[PDB]
Amino acid sequence: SPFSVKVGLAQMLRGGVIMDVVNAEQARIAEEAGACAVMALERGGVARMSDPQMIKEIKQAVTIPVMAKARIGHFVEAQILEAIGIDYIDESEVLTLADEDHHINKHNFRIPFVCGCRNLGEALRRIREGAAMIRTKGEAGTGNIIEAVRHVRSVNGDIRVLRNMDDDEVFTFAKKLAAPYDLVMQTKQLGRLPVVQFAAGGVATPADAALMMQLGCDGVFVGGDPARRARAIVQAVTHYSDPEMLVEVSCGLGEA
Amino acid sequence: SPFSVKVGLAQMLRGGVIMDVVNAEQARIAEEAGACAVMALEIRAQGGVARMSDPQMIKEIKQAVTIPVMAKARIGHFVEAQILEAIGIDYIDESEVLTLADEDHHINKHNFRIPFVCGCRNLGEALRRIREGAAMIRTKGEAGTGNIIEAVRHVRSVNGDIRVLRNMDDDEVFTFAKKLAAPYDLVMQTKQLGRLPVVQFAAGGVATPADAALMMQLGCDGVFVGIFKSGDPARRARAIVQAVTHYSDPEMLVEVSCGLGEA
Amino acid sequence: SPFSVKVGLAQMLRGGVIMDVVNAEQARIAEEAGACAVMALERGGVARMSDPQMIKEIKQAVTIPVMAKARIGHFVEAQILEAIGIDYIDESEVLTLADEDHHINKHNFRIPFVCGCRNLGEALRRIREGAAMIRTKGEAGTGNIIEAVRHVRSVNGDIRVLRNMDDDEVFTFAKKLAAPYDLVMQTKQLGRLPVVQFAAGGVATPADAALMMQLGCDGVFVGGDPARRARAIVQAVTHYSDPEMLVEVSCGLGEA
Amino acid sequence: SPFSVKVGLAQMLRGGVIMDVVNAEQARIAEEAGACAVMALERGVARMSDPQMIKEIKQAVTIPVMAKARIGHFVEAQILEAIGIDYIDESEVLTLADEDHHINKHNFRIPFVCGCRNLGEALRRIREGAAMIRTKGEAGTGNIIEAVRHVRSVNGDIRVLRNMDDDEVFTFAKKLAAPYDLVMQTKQLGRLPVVQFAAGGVATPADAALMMQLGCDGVFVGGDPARRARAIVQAVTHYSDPEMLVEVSCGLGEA
Amino acid sequence: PFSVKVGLAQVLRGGAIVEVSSVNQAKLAESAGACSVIVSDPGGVRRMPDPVLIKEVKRAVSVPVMARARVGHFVEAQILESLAVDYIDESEIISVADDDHFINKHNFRSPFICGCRDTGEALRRIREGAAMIRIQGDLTATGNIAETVKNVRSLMGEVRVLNNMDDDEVFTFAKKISAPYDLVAQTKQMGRVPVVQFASGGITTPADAALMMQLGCDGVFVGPDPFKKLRSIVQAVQHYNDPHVLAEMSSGLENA
Repeated sequence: SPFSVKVGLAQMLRGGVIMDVVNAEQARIAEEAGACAVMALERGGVARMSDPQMIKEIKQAVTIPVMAKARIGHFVEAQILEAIGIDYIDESEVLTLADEDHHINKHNFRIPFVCGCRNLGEALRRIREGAAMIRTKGEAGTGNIIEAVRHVRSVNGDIRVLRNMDDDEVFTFAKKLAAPYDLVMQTKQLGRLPVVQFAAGGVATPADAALMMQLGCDGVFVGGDPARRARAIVQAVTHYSDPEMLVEVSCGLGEA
Repeated sequence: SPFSVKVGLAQMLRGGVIMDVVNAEQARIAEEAGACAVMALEIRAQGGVARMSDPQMIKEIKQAVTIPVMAKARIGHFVEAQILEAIGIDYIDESEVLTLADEDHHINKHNFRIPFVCGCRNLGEALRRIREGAAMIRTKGEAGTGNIIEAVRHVRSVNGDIRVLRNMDDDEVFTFAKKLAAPYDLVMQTKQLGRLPVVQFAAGGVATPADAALMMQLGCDGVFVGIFKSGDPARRARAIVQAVTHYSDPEMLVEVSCGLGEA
Repeated sequence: SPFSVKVGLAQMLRGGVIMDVVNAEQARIAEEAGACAVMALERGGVARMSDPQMIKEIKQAVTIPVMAKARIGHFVEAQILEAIGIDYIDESEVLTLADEDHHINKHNFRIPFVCGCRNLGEALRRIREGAAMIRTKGEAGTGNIIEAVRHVRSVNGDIRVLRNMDDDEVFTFAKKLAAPYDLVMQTKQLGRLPVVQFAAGGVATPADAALMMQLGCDGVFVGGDPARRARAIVQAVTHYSDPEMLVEVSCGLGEA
Repeated sequence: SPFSVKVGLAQMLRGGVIMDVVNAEQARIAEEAGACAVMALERGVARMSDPQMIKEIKQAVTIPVMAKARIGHFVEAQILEAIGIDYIDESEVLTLADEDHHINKHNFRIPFVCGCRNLGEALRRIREGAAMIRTKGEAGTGNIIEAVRHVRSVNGDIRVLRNMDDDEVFTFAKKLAAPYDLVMQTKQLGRLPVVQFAAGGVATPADAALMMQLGCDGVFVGGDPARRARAIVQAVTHYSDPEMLVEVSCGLGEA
Repeated sequence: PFSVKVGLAQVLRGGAIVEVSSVNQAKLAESAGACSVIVSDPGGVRRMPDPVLIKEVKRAVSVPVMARARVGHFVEAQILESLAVDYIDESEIISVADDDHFINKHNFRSPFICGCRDTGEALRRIREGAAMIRIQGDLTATGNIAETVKNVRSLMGEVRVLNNMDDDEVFTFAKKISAPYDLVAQTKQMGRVPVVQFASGGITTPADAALMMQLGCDGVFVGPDPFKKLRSIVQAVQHYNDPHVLAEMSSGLENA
């Protein structure tokens, strides 16, 4: 099935770190430091999809997958991103919401989508709409991971509750989550999220990143010395259960 | 048990003054004035997010002094803790003066070989931190104000309920544990023992020798201090130390409080 | 009894004026103008006991009794003041409260204490704790006596109510005041406060001071030309029922 | 001390059962079962009992005789004293006569009993002159639950007071709304400075022994009356002997 | 010795316990295969039953005999333990004698059963010394199993959530249900409540009894033609997974 293929496309990002970039320079610095992928964006004000010009320049400057953001519900922005060869589309709430009541119908695309979530029900709804990859979003641009921890714990928590639940109670549970029953049972069977799950929001230090991995995330997004901090976080994700290593890459990192 | 051992380790801090330091020089002054230990960190008046401090500056401090060296790890940030343990600090302070990292869960401190200090405001909160593996407790008032009023409230709160618990009808303790929301076993252990089953320091707003001595007279085993935010740090630090060691001696307290400079 | 002796110590302040001082200079100016005693203090921010250094310098510069402030509930600050020879300790709410639920146990000291109050119940509670002298406090540092008038009237009012009350109703009255019954009856017998009672808060002019005396106060605290204003207020307290005199000392006093 | 003498007159009851009675018959039956004293009353508004019915009971028994006065009705008390009664119960079970004041009991020679629900109320009644306290519960229900609450309240607060930091006792007195002196005296003694009975809903031998095991010096009590009375008396005398409690509770009859 | 009482109560697994009021009812219940009988005499105040009646029931049957004490009435319990009962049910069906404290059950040699409505409540009763829990629905004789089902499911479901929980989250969980952390861990490690758990309240038919068993209970309490209904309920509990058996036993049950 086309969906299972998109899901498979996102699995090759596991154990990786995705970095925001706004120019070709950053993209290289990001790829140089071992980022699994880069996220193209040009940055109050209304935040929209970035100019295809700058997206094309970044997709040309690196050999790793290139992602870009489309406003929530802005399916035409998504069509434009798909037409320009982008590897992943991030229907992202850190952009200015374009539709308050509906997300993009993501099945109608060939490109795999990333969607944010704060809890399990929200993750499953996004997945049912076509999301091939979930990122549990804390807060944006604060450097505080507390919200991400909440959400990661929330999603993983409910998954564990689901795994061991009496089968006859899953119906009511699906209702309470307001999530599709099929996907709820599928999540019960797998004992995890049916798609890749990253963490995003406030990851500011190597320790932050490794914490997300130790909590269960398949990877992380990141929004003094960048080239140094970048490698440190990459290393953190790869060796998230190696304290000695975590000490070494955090040592003399600089102002965060 | 390895928990009995960590608890024992902290016994050595009794009668001590722990001092915050942001560099080497300070850690040397803190030891020179007789601090029983230093607490390394790189908040209220500034903002931003306050996290674990950079290992580099922790390593430098641990090299500058011979007294135990502490460091703060954000609440719930067990990876910050792992990093501190790896660096070879003596104690980790899972500290609520840093930016909370997990709003619903504290670090599982048993999973560590290094002893933990946790803050508290009342008895239940202390007993919960201890069950989580905290080997040392500090009843925190308010941070960075220089006002001791909240520390006094918390010290009296904890000690007060401990006295209530000590003389309580045995059949009523279950309900007391519920109301405290604290493990019954630890409550009975506190009852039989007549005090916190671990070392208990005062912290928050301790600005003068009289403050420090006051905490000791209220029944604390020692105090934390934030000293360098005053006129002459060395003299003041020395005075607070002397105050803790001679807390029940007004003559000495008058001696060390004399000509201290702007607090 | 040691308490009756402390009470006696405070009686030698009757008909007098106590003045705040922050240096040896002021202390002399205050004693020169005929102050019965001086109050040593070094002044937002947290307000604490003053440095013994400056307290010692003031106790040396004058031959009149020297008072100093301890934060409410800060019994160690009080121990320090007692050890340095201070004549009176003012457990004062104009300093930063150190304990919200308990005052110093004043019996445990040899030095006589002054405590503030806003009504009778509060005065009696302070006295039961060991207070040897009461000051009915209005507000601090405003120059407005309205609050002091309220409190002086409140205390004196209830005392009068108490004096003539049916004996069988005093129990309930003690409850309503939340004050110790013994002291309530003792206050009934004496027909006044069992200790010296001064007024404090906003006393800014000779007329203010004489008004307090005419209301019943045993004296006053005071927090253009100071040496002139000081003598005027002293004279006001001594001759509080002599209008001609009050006119003379208020005449051309200056900005208050 | 005239008060200390009154307090003493009450201790002599420590370990007994006081039973309400409405005639010479009941009073005799109650004395036969072993009551340490009887409480005379006739049962709308409820008042002091008729001086005649009280005298009839005073002559028909050898144990102390108590009688109820309405809260605040100091003249009813004066009358009871003039009748030569042994104890006056300024009782909330009767129709409250003064909602704001209790009798000034220091103006009487006879010893007074007053009810209470917590420590403050107890200490306030004592300061007014009460020489004996009955921690009341629920009256006329046969349900012991409220009496247990108040006994636990009083005893619990006493224990808290016993171990409290001296410097904190002032504030504690304020919160109790109780005389500070009487509070420090209670802290020094480790108990109420007067005899303390339980009353309200005590319906079975088990109820009575429970009250004693909770720390009460005795109890008030309001099928086969004679049988139950003896059983309750025995329960109080042997409150920590399960075999006894079983024995006197067996075949008790509808309570 | 607590482990001894918990062991004893196990012999009850797979049984039905019947409320009896006479030796006649106790005999029937026994012949019908009741694993035990709970003795009681019956608005008004409901207390411990007459020790005489209890002795007759104990003498009139061989199966273990239970009796009720009011909540917190430890003296009533002393009596029951003195008369040699096999189990004491500290029962909320009777009039509570203490609203703030339960009987301290570790002071007795007799095993205790207590009621509960959720896991927290169960764990608190157990730490107090209950050797057996009954998951109580309606306290009234309503014949409605609705609340019983609610409380059984709440119990079972929390145990299942606990079983799978991230260990680091168990502390907060213990705080939330106000249960002793150490019993919570024990419950987690064992994947079940550390003592026998029976259903009680509103069980009126064989179908009701079998449902409680299929919901995971260890047995049931039960409060026209009584003998027939009794044996049917016993059989229902003994063969709770067998529909044909259940149909047989329900056939011609006069009226419940």
